[PDB]
Amino acid sequence: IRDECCSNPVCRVNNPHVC
Repeated sequence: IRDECCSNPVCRVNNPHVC
């Protein structure tokens, strides 16, 4: 529980469901 990259469209675009 630390999905900081969720608030980043660059992270969530490459990650499958990290949020």
